[PDB]
Amino acid sequence: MYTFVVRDENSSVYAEVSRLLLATGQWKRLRKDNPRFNLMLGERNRLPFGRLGHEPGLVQLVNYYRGADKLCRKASLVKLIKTSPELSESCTWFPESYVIYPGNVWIAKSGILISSEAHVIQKYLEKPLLLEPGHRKFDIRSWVLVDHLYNIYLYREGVLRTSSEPYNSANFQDKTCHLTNHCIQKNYGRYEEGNEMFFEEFNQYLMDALNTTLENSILLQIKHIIRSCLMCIEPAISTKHLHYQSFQLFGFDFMVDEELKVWLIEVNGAPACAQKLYAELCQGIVDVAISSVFPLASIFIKLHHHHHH
Amino acid sequence: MEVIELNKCTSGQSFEVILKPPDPSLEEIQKKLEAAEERRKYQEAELLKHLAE
Amino acid sequence: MREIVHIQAGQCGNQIGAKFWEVISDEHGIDPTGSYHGDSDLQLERINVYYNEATGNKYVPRAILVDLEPGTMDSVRSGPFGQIFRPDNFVFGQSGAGNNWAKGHYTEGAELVDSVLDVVRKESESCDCLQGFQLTHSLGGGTGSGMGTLLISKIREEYPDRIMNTFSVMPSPKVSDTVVEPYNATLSVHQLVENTDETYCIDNEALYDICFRTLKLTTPTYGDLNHLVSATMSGVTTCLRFPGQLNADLRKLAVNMVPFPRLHFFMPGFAPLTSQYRALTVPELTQQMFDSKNMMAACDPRHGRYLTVAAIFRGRMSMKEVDEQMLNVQNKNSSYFVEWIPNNVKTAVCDIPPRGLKMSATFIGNSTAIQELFKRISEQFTAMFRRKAFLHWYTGEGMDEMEFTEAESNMNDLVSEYQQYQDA
Amino acid sequence: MRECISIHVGQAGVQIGNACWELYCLEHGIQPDGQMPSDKTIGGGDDSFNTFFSETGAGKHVPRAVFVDLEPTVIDEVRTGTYRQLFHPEQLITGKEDAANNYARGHYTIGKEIIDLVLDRIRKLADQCTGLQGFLVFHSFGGGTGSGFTSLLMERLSVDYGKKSKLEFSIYPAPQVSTAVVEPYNSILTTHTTLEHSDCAFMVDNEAIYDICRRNLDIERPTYTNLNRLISQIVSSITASLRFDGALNVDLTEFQTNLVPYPRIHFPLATYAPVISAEKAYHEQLSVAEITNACFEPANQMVKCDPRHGKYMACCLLYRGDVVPKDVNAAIATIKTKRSIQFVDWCPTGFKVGINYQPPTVVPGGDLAKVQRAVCMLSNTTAIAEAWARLDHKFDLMYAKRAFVHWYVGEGMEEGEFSEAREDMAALEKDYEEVGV
Ligand SMILES: CC(C)(C)c1nc[nH]c1/C=c1\[nH]c(=O)/c(=C/c2cccc(C(=O)c3ccccc3)c2)[nH]c1=O
Ligand SMILES: Nc1nc2c(ncn2[C@@H]2O[C@H](COP(=O)(O)OP(=O)(O)OP(=O)(O)O)[C@@H](O)[C@H]2O)c(=O)[nH]1
Ligand SMILES: Nc1ncnc2c1ncn2[C@@H]1O[C@H](COP(=O)(O)OP(=O)(O)CP(=O)(O)O)[C@@H](O)[C@H]1O
Ligand SMILES: Nc1nc2c(ncn2[C@@H]2O[C@H](COP(=O)(O)OP(=O)(O)O)[C@@H](O)[C@H]2O)c(=O)[nH]1
Ligand SMILES: [Ca+2]
Ligand SMILES: [Ca+2]
Ligand SMILES: [Mg+2]
Ligand SMILES: [Mg+2]
Repeated sequence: MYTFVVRDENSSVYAEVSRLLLATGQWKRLRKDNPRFNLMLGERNRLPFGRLGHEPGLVQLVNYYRGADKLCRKASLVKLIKTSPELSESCTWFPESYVIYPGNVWIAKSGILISSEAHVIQKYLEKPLLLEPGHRKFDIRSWVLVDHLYNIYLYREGVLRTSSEPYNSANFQDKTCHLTNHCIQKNYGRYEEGNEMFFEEFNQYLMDALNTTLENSILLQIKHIIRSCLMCIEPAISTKHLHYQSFQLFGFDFMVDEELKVWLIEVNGAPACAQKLYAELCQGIVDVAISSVFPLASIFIKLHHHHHH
Repeated sequence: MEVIELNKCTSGQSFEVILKPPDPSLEEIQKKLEAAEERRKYQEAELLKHLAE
Repeated sequence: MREIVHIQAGQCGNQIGAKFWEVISDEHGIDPTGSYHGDSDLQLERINVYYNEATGNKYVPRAILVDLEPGTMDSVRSGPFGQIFRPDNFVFGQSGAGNNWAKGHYTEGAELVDSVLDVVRKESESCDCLQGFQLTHSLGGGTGSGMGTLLISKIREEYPDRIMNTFSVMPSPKVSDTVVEPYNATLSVHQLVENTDETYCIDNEALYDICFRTLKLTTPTYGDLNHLVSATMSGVTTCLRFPGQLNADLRKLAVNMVPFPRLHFFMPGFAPLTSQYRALTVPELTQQMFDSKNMMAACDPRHGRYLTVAAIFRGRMSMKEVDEQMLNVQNKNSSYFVEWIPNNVKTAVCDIPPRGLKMSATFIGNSTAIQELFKRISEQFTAMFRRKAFLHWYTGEGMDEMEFTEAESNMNDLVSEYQQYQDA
Repeated sequence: MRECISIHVGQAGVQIGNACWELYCLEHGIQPDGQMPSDKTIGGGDDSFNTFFSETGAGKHVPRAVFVDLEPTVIDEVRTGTYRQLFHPEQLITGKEDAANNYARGHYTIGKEIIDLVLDRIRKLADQCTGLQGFLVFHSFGGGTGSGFTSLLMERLSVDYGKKSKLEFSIYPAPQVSTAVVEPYNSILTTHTTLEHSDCAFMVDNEAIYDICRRNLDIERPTYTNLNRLISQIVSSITASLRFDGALNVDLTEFQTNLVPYPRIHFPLATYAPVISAEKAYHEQLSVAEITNACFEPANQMVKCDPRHGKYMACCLLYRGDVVPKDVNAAIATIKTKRSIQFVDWCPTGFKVGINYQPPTVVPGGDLAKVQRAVCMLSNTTAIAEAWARLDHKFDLMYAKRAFVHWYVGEGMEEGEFSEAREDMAALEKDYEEVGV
């Protein structure tokens, strides 16, 4: 009988983990401020990492990596990339970005501005890959689970969060064709349900239209970016040898251009899953992150590469 | 990485290495020790007054 | 702070009180005539806490024996360890108290109280550093209840800075001498709420049930009940009677057990309960001492929440295994331990075991579930008081109905106060 | 030279004093009776060890030590123990009745009846000094004496000796070896009242020492003897520059200059490597690189916290044994590129190194093995504020319900002193956040 606490009520992901844990008979939930927990499913802001790992006779685990915000806020992500030699200014998979405090097209963000006149100012991808029939933009979301040992587990199911409106070079003010978010769309669901193209269909399209695969044309670059990003920050956030342990689910957002090159847009620290995939992912978080640390009575692909030089 | 101000001797040595540059009075204490003794003595009086009733 | 003064009042007080001096005198290697015949120096190292040293190297208990009739005090002097007590400390009246609080507190006991206090002063005088007073009595009779609480009030007047602890045996219809016990107990509880630092609520209901249900004794005597009481009195005095690197007196223990001044009524327990060959394992002691069935106050700890817990393990065992087991019950039943007193369960181990058990555990629980005890006595009270039944015995000795109404109100306030922190 | 008076208050202070003075005697070759053969100037001197020891005409070397406890039993063991001849009876001061884990009882009630005696016994030592530096104060945050009486002493020492420095060695409370439930109250109260009177304070969380003893010494259930012998190694490391020839941390003022730029933030983290079991049959000796690297592992720190998420205002490496400057620089060079060592903008990113060639001395029949080389890193990092956050949280939980408060008020203290003291701590936590984020 292991114990947990739940300090983020909004979290759609860890609501399902809370439910899946309870429905085994071996995880009892406690009150939000009870200190005698094995597992903390914690808040987004000001999670008290200083209080973890100081309760004698309790192995304590939390579902956030302290320091991982340096990958997840846009301002600090840009600064991490320009400052770490393992990524560098000459980083082939990150758009050219600059920090100024509150083809020559850019995008401003942290209210989104796409222009040449005018937070972070980032190079806009003027010629993206466009799905057909539709002539329309998309972004790819990959879910990545980093466990207590710093194994980097990529979930096999990602999703293309599609635009329904044809892409337009001259008309920038119309946001529905340039910005590919789920909320901004809700032609909402003309080509696929809820503007979501899953990996089986998108592989098939690449095969049919371009005579290639998702694995070769795109996913190899995604696996390279995820691994390069997380191994960069490993020394700053790793909980190996530490008095408490951390795991975390990340949401990596990608853009594939016309020549089949993948670009990193943003990393997300408290990501939500797509409706269909909750049951499988949230079970996967329990098996690999939680049950590995607290044993009871593969959907992921492990990112490891040791090239010698 | 500059190794400055090296000083040596027979039992050891020391140096610096730079990787990169950039009260109340005796009155008030004796006063508030005694103010706590007033409250201590008033509380004891309230008890001995209660026990007298 | 080494010396404790012991006072035992009335029939019950002197009966369990005698059993205390029997058990600990064996534990310290003192024989029925007061002479030391032990072997370990640990038996004499803090012998001054409960014994004075006399000429010829005799040890004399720092004990005062109070009653309003001679019967029971004659029985103590005739009993096995009766000769060890200082004769001057036998202070007794003649007319008895007839199970009447008023007689004990206001008339008969008033006449005897000052001579008991002269003996208390006599013992307190020749005390290098007096840490406090301990008292044994019942709350259901007349002397131990009425006079014992009068003494407690007087002792507090003359020694207002010393710690006052009681073992207070609570009445129950299951083991009942007279119908007026709830009256006597209610009047006494109000005294204890005001004038003691710790009260160990020995409930005769619970002691009977342990003897009947869990010990298979069909017809339990007071000896069978008192056997369970003596094991617990030995248990709670272990950490003052011996070392082992624990630097605590009654005040220090009191400071750590009592978060609110009126809420100092503890729920004692003991493991194993006896009347054996296989020594218990540390997990068994731990689960038994936290089990409702082993509680000496007939309350269900699941009906309340623990403010603090203390537990004192006796015998040669692993301190690692103890820490682990104590942390196991806390971390697997954490709802019943208040989250607003961090680390409220504390533990000690003593190498010397008691006579007959290879290892034991005494449980001291300050739980809000003790309100059930006070609710039960309050219901028994009101059942009679609403018809003013049996009051003439008390109004005859000068008491007003007002004083009953007040005492009723003070005990229901105590109950409300416990209910407050059970929901906080 | 300039003299240093050590003051040991309460049980924790006294028993840690014992351990340190036992160790200091082995390090300087001073014996239980107090004779020091290697000392040739009989009856006096201005050697480095004389900062901690005075001398008599008969050749006795006597600690500049005062032991204070509100009850006799712990200091009684110093009067009858192996080092009984070492101390003059006037240095060992005891009351009859303790503070019962009550700050208010130690500060106000029982403090008042003994403070003037202690200051007098302190003045008897300060008058044997040609040039007093100041005071090393040893105590617990959790005890009533350790917390309560210490804060009163520290108030008075500022009045009577305003020109002098005051260093604390403070035992931060750990539930795993404490039977006191009210330590969060005592710790905040004494931290609040001692803060302006202490120039530099070294906190030692009993939790960390306890797990170092479990993990690295293979001790199943560590006693105070286990913990204290380890604590005194760390303390010796820290005080060695005051007792031996050298040029780093030569006086008490230099600890404040080197480690404490921002006066309120005067709690440096101590990290110590290597801790190795004497029962361990085969031990491969660790290098300058390996033990310097171990100074950035949380598992070797005196307080568990994460320096990575925080910023440094100062860092000092104190090595004992076979170490030379270039091995240290090579070790620091490797470590800068691997680990996350971020300094505050206004401070230089750098390390003050102190080496003493004498390897750590170990107490005979102790738990620690002899080692060729050891290090104690002293870093002023904002990460140590984690310990304040934990302590303040516990305080808030209890104090919200007024739990145990009546014991403090009953000894003369006012309820307002709780929230006043807690607000100082609230500001302290805020001061650490400004500096470190
Ligand atoms: C487990 C440990 C040591 C860490 C710990 N942590 C918190 N608490 C503890 C333990 C105790 N705490 C007490 O406050 C205590 C009070 C005590 C002691 C002796 C006697 C009588 C007493 O009323 C009496 C009266 C008449 C006849 C016989 C007995 C009370 N005993 C304990 O064993
Ligand atoms: N490291 C260490 N901690 C100790 C020692 N003795 C006590 N403690 C700790 O100190 C705290 C209790 O305070 P004490 O020093 O015993 O109390 P005191 O200062 O003697 O004051 P009172 O007993 O309240 O009069 C707890 O956190 C204990 O774990 C010791 O020898 N070493
Ligand atoms: N440099 C660029 N080139 C092309 N499109 C871009 C871009 N930067 C942002 N976008 C588009 O804007 C959309 C939203 O911007 P961005 O991903 O930076 O913030 P966001 O917060 O909306 C993602 P999430 O909420 O899923 O973490 C993306 O889906 C992407 O299609
Ligand atoms: N456990 C226990 N309870 C007793 C004993 N003697 C009496 N009682 C209880 O105490 C109450 C009677 O009080 P008693 O001590 O005889 O009266 P007193 O002599 O006038 O103080 C009743 O509730 C009895 O159940 C005893 O030896 N053991
Ligand atoms: Ca008469
Ligand atoms: Ca000399
Ligand atoms: Mg009777
Ligand atoms: Mg003490």
